[PDB]
Amino acid sequence: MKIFLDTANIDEIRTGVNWGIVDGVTTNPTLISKEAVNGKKYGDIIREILKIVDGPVSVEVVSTKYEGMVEEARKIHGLGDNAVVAIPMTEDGLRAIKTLSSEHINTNCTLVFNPIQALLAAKAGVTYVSPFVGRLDDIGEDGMQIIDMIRTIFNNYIIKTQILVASIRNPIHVLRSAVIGADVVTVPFNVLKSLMKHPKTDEGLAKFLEDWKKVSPDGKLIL
Amino acid sequence: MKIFLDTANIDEIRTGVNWGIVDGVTTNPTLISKEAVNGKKYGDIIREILKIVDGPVSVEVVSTKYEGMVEEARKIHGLGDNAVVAIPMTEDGLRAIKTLSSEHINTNCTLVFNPIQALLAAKAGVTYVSPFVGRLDDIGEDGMQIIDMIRTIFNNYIIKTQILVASIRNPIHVLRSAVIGADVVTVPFNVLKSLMKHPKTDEGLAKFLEDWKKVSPDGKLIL
Amino acid sequence: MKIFLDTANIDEIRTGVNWGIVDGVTTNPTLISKEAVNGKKYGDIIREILKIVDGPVSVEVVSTKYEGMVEEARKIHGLGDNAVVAIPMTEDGLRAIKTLSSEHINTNCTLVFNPIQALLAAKAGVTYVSPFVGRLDDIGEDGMQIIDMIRTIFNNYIIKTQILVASIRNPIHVLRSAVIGADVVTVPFNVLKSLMKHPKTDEGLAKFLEDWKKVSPDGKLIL
Amino acid sequence: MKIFLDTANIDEIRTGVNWGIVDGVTTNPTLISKEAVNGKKYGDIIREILKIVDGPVSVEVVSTKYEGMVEEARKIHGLGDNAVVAIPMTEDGLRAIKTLSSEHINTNCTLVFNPIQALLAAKAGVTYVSPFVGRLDDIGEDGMQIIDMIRTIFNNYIIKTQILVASIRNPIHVLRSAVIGADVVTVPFNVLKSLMKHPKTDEGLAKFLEDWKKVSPDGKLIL
Amino acid sequence: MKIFLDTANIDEIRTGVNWGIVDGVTTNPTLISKEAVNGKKYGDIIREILKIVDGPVSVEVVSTKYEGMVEEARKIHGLGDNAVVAIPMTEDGLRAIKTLSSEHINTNCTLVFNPIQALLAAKAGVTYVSPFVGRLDDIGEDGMQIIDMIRTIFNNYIIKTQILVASIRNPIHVLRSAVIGADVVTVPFNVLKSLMKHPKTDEGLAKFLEDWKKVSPDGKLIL
Amino acid sequence: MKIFLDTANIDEIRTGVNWGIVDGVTTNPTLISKEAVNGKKYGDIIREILKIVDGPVSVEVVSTKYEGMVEEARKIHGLGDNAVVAIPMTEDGLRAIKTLSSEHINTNCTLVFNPIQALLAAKAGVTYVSPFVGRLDDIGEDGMQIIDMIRTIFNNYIIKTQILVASIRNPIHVLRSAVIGADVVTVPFNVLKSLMKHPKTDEGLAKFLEDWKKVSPDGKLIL
Amino acid sequence: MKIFLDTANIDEIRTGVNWGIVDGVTTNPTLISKEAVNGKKYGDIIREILKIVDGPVSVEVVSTKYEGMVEEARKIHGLGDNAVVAIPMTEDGLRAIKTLSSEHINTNCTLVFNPIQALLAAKAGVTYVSPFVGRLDDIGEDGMQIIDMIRTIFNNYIIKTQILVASIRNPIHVLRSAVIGADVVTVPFNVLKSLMKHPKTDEGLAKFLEDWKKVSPDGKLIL
Amino acid sequence: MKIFLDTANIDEIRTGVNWGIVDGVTTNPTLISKEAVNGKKYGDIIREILKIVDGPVSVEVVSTKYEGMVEEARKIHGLGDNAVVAIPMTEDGLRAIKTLSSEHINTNCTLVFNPIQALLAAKAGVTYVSPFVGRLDDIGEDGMQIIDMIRTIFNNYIIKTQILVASIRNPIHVLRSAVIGADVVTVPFNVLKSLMKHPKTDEGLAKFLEDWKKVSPDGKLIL
Amino acid sequence: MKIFLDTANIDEIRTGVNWGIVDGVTTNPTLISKEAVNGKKYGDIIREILKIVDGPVSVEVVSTKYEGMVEEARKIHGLGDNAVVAIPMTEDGLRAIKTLSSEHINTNCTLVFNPIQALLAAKAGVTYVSPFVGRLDDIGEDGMQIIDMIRTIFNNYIIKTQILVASIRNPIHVLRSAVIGADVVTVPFNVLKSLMKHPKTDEGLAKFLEDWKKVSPDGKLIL
Repeated sequence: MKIFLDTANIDEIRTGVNWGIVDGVTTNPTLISKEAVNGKKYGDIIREILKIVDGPVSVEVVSTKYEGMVEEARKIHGLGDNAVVAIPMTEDGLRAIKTLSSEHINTNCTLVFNPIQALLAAKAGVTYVSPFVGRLDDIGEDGMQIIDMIRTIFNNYIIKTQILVASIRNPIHVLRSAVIGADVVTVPFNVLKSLMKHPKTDEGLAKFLEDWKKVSPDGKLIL
Repeated sequence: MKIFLDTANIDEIRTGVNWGIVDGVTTNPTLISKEAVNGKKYGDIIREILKIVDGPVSVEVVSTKYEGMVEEARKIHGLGDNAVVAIPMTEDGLRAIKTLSSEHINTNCTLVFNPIQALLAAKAGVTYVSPFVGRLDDIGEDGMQIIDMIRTIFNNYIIKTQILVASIRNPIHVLRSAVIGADVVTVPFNVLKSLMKHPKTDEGLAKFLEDWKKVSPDGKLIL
Repeated sequence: MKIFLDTANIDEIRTGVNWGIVDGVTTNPTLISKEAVNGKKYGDIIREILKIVDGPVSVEVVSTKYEGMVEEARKIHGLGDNAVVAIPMTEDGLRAIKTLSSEHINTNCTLVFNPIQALLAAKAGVTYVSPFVGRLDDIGEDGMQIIDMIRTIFNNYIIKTQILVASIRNPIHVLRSAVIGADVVTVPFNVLKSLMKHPKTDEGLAKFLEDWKKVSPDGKLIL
Repeated sequence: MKIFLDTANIDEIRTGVNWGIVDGVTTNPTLISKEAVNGKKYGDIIREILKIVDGPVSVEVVSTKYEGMVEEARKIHGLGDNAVVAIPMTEDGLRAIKTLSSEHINTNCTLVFNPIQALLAAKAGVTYVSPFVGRLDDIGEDGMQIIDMIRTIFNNYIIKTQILVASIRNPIHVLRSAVIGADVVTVPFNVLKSLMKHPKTDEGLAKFLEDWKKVSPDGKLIL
Repeated sequence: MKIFLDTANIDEIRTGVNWGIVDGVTTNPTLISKEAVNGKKYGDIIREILKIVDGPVSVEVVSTKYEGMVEEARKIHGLGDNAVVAIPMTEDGLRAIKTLSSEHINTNCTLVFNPIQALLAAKAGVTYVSPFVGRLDDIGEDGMQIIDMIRTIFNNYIIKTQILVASIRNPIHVLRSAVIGADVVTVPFNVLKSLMKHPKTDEGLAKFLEDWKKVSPDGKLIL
Repeated sequence: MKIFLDTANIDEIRTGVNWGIVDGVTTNPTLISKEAVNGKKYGDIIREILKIVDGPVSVEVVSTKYEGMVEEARKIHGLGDNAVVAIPMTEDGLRAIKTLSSEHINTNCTLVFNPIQALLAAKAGVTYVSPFVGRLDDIGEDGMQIIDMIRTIFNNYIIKTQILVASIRNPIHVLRSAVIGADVVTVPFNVLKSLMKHPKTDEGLAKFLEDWKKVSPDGKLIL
Repeated sequence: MKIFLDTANIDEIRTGVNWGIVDGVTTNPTLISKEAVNGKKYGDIIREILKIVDGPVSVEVVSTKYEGMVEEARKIHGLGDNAVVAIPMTEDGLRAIKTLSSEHINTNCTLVFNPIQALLAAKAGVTYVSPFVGRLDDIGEDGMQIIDMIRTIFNNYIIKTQILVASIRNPIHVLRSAVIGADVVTVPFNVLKSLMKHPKTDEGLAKFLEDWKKVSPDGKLIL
Repeated sequence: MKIFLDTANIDEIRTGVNWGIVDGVTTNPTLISKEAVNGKKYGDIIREILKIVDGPVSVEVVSTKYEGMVEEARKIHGLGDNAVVAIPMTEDGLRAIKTLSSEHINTNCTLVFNPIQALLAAKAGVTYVSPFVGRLDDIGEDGMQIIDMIRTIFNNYIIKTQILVASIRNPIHVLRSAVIGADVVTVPFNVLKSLMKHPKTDEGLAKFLEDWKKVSPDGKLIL
Repeated sequence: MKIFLDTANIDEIRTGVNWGIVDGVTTNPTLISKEAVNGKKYGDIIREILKIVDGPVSVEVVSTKYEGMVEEARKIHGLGDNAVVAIPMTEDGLRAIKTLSSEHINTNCTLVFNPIQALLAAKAGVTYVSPFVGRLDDIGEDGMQIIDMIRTIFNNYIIKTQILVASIRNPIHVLRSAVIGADVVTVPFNVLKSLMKHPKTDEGLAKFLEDWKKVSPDGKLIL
């Protein structure tokens, strides 16, 4: 499972990228809008992310119309080989995805909320489909179930579209995604850092440190 | 499923290896601290285990910082081709693992307590991930469930990182590990011994031997 | 699933073999003791079974010590290519199996009562492992569960050791072994006989014969 | 799944075969004896069926002894390439099947009532095994469960013997057989007749016809 | 679970009732038509069954119109307190059932083929609902599933309408009905007889009787 | 399970009410708006339905504000004892429901789309909660699952609020509701009439009719 | 769960009763024939068992005809209040049970091999029904499944007939009966003995005694 | 299931209470510290909450020592009858709870992270136990599983301690709590507000409004 | 579920009892023998425990014979009302329990290793039955499964004997016991100590304290 950062915050991304545990980044108009304030240009935001992120960087078109989506997609594409064009799950989006796929421009179909939408996006030739599990959670349905079904459907049809779990709110979304076998999760920074942590890890380390001192007071390992 | 001995006790290791049932050893700073007494130096203990054990011998770094970890890892690695560098599940540890994995130094990510930690370790290129099941048990969480999920996650993504079940407390951790399909269990000596024993084996053998004496007074099998 | 006869009774063996439904034989010191009475020598009994039987014939060592097991194993092995050396699940047994396996001597680890013992035997390189299901039944534990677990464990690690279900008491052990997918069942002769039988088979055959008499008074099929 | 007709009634066979949904025929002494009346000879009935039916035609020996079974089997075999010799599940039958199998004579082990009998028949090399589900139903045991277990057993050991579900009484035996994955069902003609039928098919067809008349009073499709 | 005989055949009814295993009878226009031959009047047949059978005797109205149904139902009801008026699952039938239920005339809603039909019948106040399982089987639908769902639905709402499984074709319909907890099964005579039989009962009794003769030559039990 | 008609069409309601199978009616602004065209006043629509429907008639307030809801609810209430006030699942709705409940005015909380909303409505003291399963189906989630969960939640807390399955589109919604144990379903007229129908009922009746004629050519039942 | 001894061996019975773990005895004509040898009369054996045993003692009629069964039943009944009349599952047996039940004579319907037979026996008013699980095992059918089904059926209809599991061959029949919730198991003496035993019980007791000797050299507990 | 607000924010509480969907409030030292700023005193915040909330209001002791806990507990208790004393899951806490329970002071054992802790709190007589599900989620374990286990455990032992699911992060914690049957959830305000919301509710409401406009231009309901 | 301390260590018992989480104590000859050293007498240890512990205190007889067991049991009983006599699962033990039970002496059947032994003990009237789960774990069998089955068996027959899970090795035995619904667990002190603890409790408490200091530097709660 690939792990992306779901943010437009350059500091978070750079931190996560430095940790070596971020395989890519997904942004979205809202996320970018958070960072493009007080002088910051979304243009520079996107470019910087493209630059410092080795892996796929998803940037969403803003046009709701086919032609505008495809044009914006091409612009996004031209920004860097790692750019992935996020296209919303709409009639025009599916058209755009099919066209972009034919142009070998990587696509991420976003705002997916059920498995059939996911299937449609896959059938359009989308590289990634991004179901928003947290937003399903928000409305009283367990979002992860949609990921499970999409996984099954995609397995059924040997679909190559990657399932990119988005709207991840907590590490259990992440755990469940992994157990289900989703291809990618994209996670907010606060979730990302929580992923490495466990109080028994901290406790274990402290005890290891403590006992090592009995062997070597300076706490070094000389071999 | 491979079976390692989780000890720094040379006699236990020597005994288990002489049984031919020990596929490797895992040490940790605490286990080493138990043996590094009465003048025994940890450097000798480690080198001696490395000598006795054909298979992987996991030796944990003591540094908590990336640079110290890779420096220690390289020194550990220099002790013998069978050395595996145990690195804790920490941000620095993941960075160290990634670095070491590229240097083709075998690693074992230790102090793993949930499946996502294990996944992150695997994604850093770790050779083994060591979830500490007994320590989860200690806190009222069935540790084996984490192994099951890791197995599933690792199977989902054809992850080649080996699941090395650690903090093994009893033969059912071992049984469950095997049924789950964990790659390795590492077990304290008291556990290792227990694994081959069963009262019905003892009873059965005694009966066989008694019955044999009815047909061969000396208890011999002449063929 | 192979069906062995678990007996040293030559008549049973010759009969079973002649029925064509017996793929091998397991003996053990008790079974042999039953036959080696009134002047009958165990050595002749063993040799005769090796003769009558084309399939594997398991003969158990009696030594409890590694050196004696291996010496007796080689003598057993030397009696015929179909000889399989049964080695009890003990520390020395595992060592013996490892050695014998390296000498390409087929082995059968017997007196196995749980799946981890079976795993240890497989790990030592044993050709067959023989869990004793009836004896578990005897102590209020459903022995077949252990076969199920061993099957799973073996499947998990692509273990080629054959599961040879022993201490078979009834046709349901056999049925369940088959459904589980045990490699072999070794059954006493009375169980073997019962396997072919069913009241509806008898009834149906009688009815067929009766109906046929309406069309062929002398009960022949002339074509 | 193949569908055989379980009858010796020539008219039923001709009818079934003309429908094109009959893949073969199974007879048995009772079925044949029912047709071989008022002068009609069983030799003629058998030959006629073999002539009519392109696919396998199962004809059961009547001898209960190995020699007679094998002799009759060879006569049956010589009647046509599609003749399959039905042999009852008995000790002699298993012997006969083993011999016939080595002679590349297709066999069908009949009067099988549990999965272990089926396994024995497979082990004898039988081409088909015929568990009688309706006769189990008759005695208050869900006959199809036996098919399920046989399928599982056969799957376990990659057994090539075809499961030929016999004593089929109703289309649910047929449905369940298909869902289980039995290789063949053999069905009485009245069951065969029902399999193509469904009231909603009838209703849908009539509706289609009625609606079509709105655009083509003469009910034709001119293209 | 009650057991009714599903026949208009006085001899079968007389025989079953003499066995003391028949708790009632269901007739239907067809079953009655089978018996209303050679001058036998349906009125006699019905009255005779009513006379022989202590328990409920279900007699179906022939009218398809509400008024005719209630008129016939009242006449049926007048034939004896044990008469149950069978009314088909139709709009008029439901109206008739509701009316009759208020007049405290027992009713049996027949030709029920799905659980919602059964529910509607129950809601009309019907005493029994008779799903025709064999007729579902006939069309490639496991009829017993409908019984299971009706049982569940009826349990959900504490419905006192009795589930009367009809179109019973075999002893497994009966077995499954009992396991599901259907209130009543109505069975053709051939089925009723079969229900008490089992080859192991026959075999067991024969053996008992043979063994008894060893201790009591005359086969008597003198106490 | 109660069955309501989900319509404002007086003809449908009168037809269903005449069938005797309609326990109540739910209307909604849309449904009423369909009928209140070409002169028809919604006022008369509602009154007529109240009049001809013996059971609960749900009429939805139109105000989105608490006070208006409560006022409209009281008006609706005053229209007849069988009037039930439908209140949408909103903040004001819950307030209105709690107030109306305190006033012993029956309430139906509508536009419920998950189980927690249902729980909230129940906690407000609502008489019925109406999850709209078809509308969930419309958006690619199986609406019946929400009914299942609500049933479980309500069972958990011995909640007396009736689950009123609405947005019913087909008889399987109805079947599943019944199997789940929903208290009520409200169904469109086309669904309602389909509930009584089954082709095997029609076929069975025709056959019964046909065979009865063999007993009585005039097709009468004279008793 | 009651535990009966399935034997006519007085010594076994007296021993079992003295252990206090035997709640009754079932005999059958075979078991009695085993004891009624060398001058021992069945009548004395039966009377003696009735004496030794406080619980129910089942004695089987030998007549196969209703009148003889009932006559023998009354004689059996007349021997003591704890006498239970075993009646085979046959047509005449059911009639006999019905009659005897009406005469408040406790009955045990034996030679039951499927759940519908058991149901029929219960319906006739039988006190116990005795399904023979080992004999089903004998014919390749898991006999315990029949007990499970009977338990369910009996539970469904609140049947008070006690399920008396007979033909018990091993402690797993007993375990499974207990887990299923059979009312009674009747077990041969050798099974009875085995039920109390477990190697870990012996081991634990030996260890306790050994440890206690450290604190009380003469192994007494003096308080 | 009761729904509490997990906050010390008076405005949120007032808002939630005004919505009439808040059954109680839980505070904790952190939540109050958030509000007790800019001159605001924790004493006033607490008192204000108690006055505004009819339901239980949980206020946590700060002492870590038994005596400090019971003294603070009694002070908290004295503040109002609806005050519930929150006591952390510690040895001192259990002691305090037992004392407080005996003094009939309602208690809420907080910082519970596994089911056995919850059981210990229940056994101390705690009124509520508060497992922190989100904080388990935070560390990669599905916190709701703990609730499920506690529910089972409490059900097993008819424990009257209410399960108060805390650390609620999303509506799915809430949904799952209700399905499990937790007695209470305490939710942050943003979760509380989300619970009533669903896009289809909004859509449906808008559509109803729109359609009602067709029949009543002014959008009124006149009756 | 009650929680007993499985020890004869007075200091552990005092400590556990002072925590208020110890409901009783189980001793056994090994445990007692461990304490009864360096002059300390077992009579004194036993008496001291009985004095210290308010709840049941289990003390095991050492006699292996009925008379000795009963004699010792009565001495144990006379030591205090809370004394429970532990009796091993043996033939004599069952006899002793039956006698002691009739004398209203509370008993604990120990060294139980399967569910049927447990059932026998219950049938003897034992107050508690103590299956030893850790010792089953020791021999590669999941000990808790025995508890699950015993619970089921006991539930089936409404058995009042308390399931006292012994040989508890870890908190998961405890957790599983609680989830299964065992009446009692008896745990070694080190397990007892762990049950109250969780790292997140510690972490949460520290955080609560830290945050509280923001509103109360002295860390007090003045109300």
